[PDB]
Amino acid sequence: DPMYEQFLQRIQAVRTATVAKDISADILEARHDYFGRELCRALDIEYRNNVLLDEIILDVYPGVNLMEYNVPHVTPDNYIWTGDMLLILDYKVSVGHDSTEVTYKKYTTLILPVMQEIGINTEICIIRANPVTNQISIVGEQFKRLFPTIPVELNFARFFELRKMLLDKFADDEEFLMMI
Repeated sequence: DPMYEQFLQRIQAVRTATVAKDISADILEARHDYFGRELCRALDIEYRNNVLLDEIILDVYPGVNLMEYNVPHVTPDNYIWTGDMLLILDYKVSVGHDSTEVTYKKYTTLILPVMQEIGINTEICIIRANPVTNQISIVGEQFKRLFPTIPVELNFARFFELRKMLLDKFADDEEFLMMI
């Protein structure tokens, strides 16, 4: 309820289409964060949210001569270091594939080349929950191996209820429905 009650209070207060756009964005990010926490709790994985690639590299290889490499400033949601391979983790909560595809191709281009230079075996993994049906889909062959079953009990209804009050409130608003 704490996170829930804060959004409710903002919705209760909000008068304008523009500020409502911010509430909607914050709710979608809170829903992302909720899935991430549950995923990591149901896999005994340490929950992190956004960790710079430099800090990943130094964590898995403290002795790297980091100043030699040009490390892109990307902040994947999480990672798993199996002592053999680095699985970069990104959480998605979407009904469709497209957000996954954008982040998959972005991380392929920006992460994997410097991880190959440094010589660290890495795989881009993206885990996505459908927020209507609760079904999980996984991109990343090796991730599917270590975790062939993910037993989470997801419940996104509260997020839907908050965003529904908002959309019902500003249902006749060009400035809001535009900032979709």
